[PDB]
Amino acid sequence: PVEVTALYATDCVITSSIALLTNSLGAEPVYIFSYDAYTHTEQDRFEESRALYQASGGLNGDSFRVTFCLLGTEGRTRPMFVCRFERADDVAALQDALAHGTPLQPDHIAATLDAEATFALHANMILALTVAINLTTLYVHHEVRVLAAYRRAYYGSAQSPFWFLSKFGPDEKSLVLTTRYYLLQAQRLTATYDLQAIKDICATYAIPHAPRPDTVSATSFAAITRFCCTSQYARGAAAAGFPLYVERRIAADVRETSALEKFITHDRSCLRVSDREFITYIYLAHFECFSPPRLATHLRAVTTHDPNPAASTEQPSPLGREAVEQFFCHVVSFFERKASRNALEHFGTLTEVLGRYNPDAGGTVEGFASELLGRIVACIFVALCVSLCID
Amino acid sequence: TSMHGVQPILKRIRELSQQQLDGAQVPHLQWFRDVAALESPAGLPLREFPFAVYLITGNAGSGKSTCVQTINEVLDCVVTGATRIAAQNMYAKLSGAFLSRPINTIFHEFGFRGNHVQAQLGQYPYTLTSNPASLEDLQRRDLTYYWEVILDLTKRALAALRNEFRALAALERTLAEGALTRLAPATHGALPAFTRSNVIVIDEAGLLGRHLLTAVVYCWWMINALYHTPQYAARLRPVLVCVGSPTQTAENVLTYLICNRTLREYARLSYSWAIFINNKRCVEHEFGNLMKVLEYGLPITEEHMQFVDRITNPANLPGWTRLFSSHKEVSAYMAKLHAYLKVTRVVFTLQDQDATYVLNTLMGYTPYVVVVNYGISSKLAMTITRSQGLSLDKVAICFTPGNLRLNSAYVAMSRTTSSEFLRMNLNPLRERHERDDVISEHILSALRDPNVVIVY
Ligand SMILES: Cc1cccc(C)c1N(CC(=O)Nc1ccc(-c2ncon2)cc1)C(=O)C1CCS(=O)(=O)CC1
Repeated sequence: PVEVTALYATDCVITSSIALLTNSLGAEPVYIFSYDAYTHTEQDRFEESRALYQASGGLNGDSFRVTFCLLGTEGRTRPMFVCRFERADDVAALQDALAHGTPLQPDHIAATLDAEATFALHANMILALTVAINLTTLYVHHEVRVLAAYRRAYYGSAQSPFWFLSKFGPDEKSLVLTTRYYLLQAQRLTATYDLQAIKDICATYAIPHAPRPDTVSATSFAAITRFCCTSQYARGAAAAGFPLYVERRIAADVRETSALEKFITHDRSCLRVSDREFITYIYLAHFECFSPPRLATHLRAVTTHDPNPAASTEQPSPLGREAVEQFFCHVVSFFERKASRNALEHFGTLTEVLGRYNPDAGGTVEGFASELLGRIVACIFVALCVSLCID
Repeated sequence: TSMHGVQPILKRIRELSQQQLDGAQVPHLQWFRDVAALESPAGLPLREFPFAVYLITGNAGSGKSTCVQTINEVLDCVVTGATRIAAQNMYAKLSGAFLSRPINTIFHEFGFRGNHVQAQLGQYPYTLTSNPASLEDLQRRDLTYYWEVILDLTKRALAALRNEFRALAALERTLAEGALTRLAPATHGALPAFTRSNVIVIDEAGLLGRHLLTAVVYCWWMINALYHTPQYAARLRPVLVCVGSPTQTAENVLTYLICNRTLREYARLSYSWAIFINNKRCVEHEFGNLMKVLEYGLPITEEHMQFVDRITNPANLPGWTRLFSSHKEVSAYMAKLHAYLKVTRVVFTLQDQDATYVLNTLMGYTPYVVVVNYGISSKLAMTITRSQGLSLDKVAICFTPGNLRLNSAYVAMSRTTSSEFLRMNLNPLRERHERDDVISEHILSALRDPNVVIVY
């Protein structure tokens, strides 16, 4: 029984789901935008996930349990209904939907719907709405209230494809991997981070890219399922190794950040120095630990080229070791003659500019002095870059 | 790369929002009763309203908006602002990253309304009899100073059967246990969002009154006690995430939390305070080092001075805003810009400023100025007190002698992104300037505390 958690989409989603579960009318074909796959060491996880998927075909499983979830908090996703596709036609339909992207017709959803858990995860809210009024087939009398209740329960259930494209990045890899991982596997599997963190991690997941046989790009929910499901990133080694790479990158960044922060705090809480030197130390240590060149070096050290963890093209992070040559404060201050030096290589004199102008004795001393231009007066102490005691 | 210094923040807030209080410690409905009908603050009984505080400090553009996004993406909370502009700003910021709910003001929640806006606050005396600072007395005087709105809110809440949670609890007792009341907020939308979560993330919390933290805690416990919400039943305490800049946002929540001696012990700021020292606004050497000095109270040298050595008449300064000191000066500049431009030979004229409109986007009208119809805001000049909390790129500061502060200089000079679009008058630095060393010294001492975490 392979477990397949799927975030579906419709052309309202809540009304379609309620109609589909009740007895049917309002049943719109669902669009499996993101689908999960798991069954009950890191290499073993990679091989299991890769064998569960297939390079040529889809999910390799004779029996499929497919939980359908929407966006909202019960948890980023919340189960909406549960279906078991065990019949051969059901398995074929699921294979053609998860891989090719064909939407599931209402008849397949109704026939494969497992009433037990599907209504066991909703009888609580059915009783809640019954108490509010004082199975869910009795919503004909009170229907808009039920609609509002499921709108509030599943926040983000009804969203536009433009929303998905804007949130989860414009790129193929970013879209598929960030969406699937962040929305489903973060809760399923640690890595409870922000969407920006997942998008940046997927950005440096430089696995070999191959152009699609045809050139298409994502209006309304008619195309994004085919855009995402048939992509080479949602199947095989990429899908098998993306969570592993996210975990490895998170662990590496956390260990380097902690190693830097220990020294940063220790050599900050023990300085018996002036406030100016203290601020200089803080802004020098933050530059020494997070310089754009050093951050780029760390990113190129932690990036991988192959999904398989066995290859492990990632190199050890040199950020801490590079910071060692500067964090030697065992004891013009040492912090100044570093800060200025530091600033020069990353930013930009009176003598040279005066040599360029060859105004002390020249005619230009009065070229801006007597020319008050009508502002104020004290003239040729209300001193005169004029009118001082402007920018 | 501030995505990894935020996970200690997440851990600490989740730990602080999970601890359960004792039954004898949580407030009970009887405390709100007989105080709702009480007339004078003198009859206020000594009662404790437990609460927890997490603080995010820093300067504008320090990444202080991404932490709110993370909190409202992995923790259950209600994002709330001191003003509507701030609420809209974080709504745009966070709804540009993930799902967002309409961020209501601290006025919309908390029960605050239009009639509550106008009140004769502060006309009730209070003498601190005990040891100078104690939680009982401080909360009681915060309620005393803000008594009119608190009294009206309690009367409205208790006067206006509230079985939304109790009916579900009765059914769970008959049957399920502590699982059906969690779906109550999703069934009845009329409920305040303070019922849904004990964490209220506040952005620009330094603009809220010193007295207003206790009022928010009081009315939150009020809604929690009348409605009998599961967080109140399991004895959860408020965990307000106050995000703001004490050195810029100006007798206020941030100052009350940082400077008070006993709130630093009860709330334990040392273990629940993060300092952000990044600044995405200014990215250049000189200006960056001067803002430093202006925020941390560093000694004034002769380089940062002279750095500032490198307006009233609109004759030739098109497309700039002016930050006058007093409101009368702003009204005068409105009387001048809408009079000189009358005969400029993009304006031609026709309530928040003095009046007459300038057509610089205010371009057309028909009345329906392009709308609920003709009241709009003129951003051409605005006062230094209100200058904070906004984002501009055409500032032209107009300091005056005699009342020249450095905190105001400070606020008015960092509103712009680049220093090239900066114009001024007689210099704030040098001359006679008044300094507030308390907040800068407190921030520096916090920076020398190993318990707090700092994130770039
Ligand atoms: C700290 C840092 C880390 C990594 C990379 C860089 C680029 C830097 N920055 C930028 C910086 O400091 N910006 C900033 C500006 C103003 C404020 C502020 N606003 C109000 O009050 N304060 C706060 C932060 C530097 O400047 C370096 C340059 C070399 S250095 O001088 O040795 C160390 C600091």
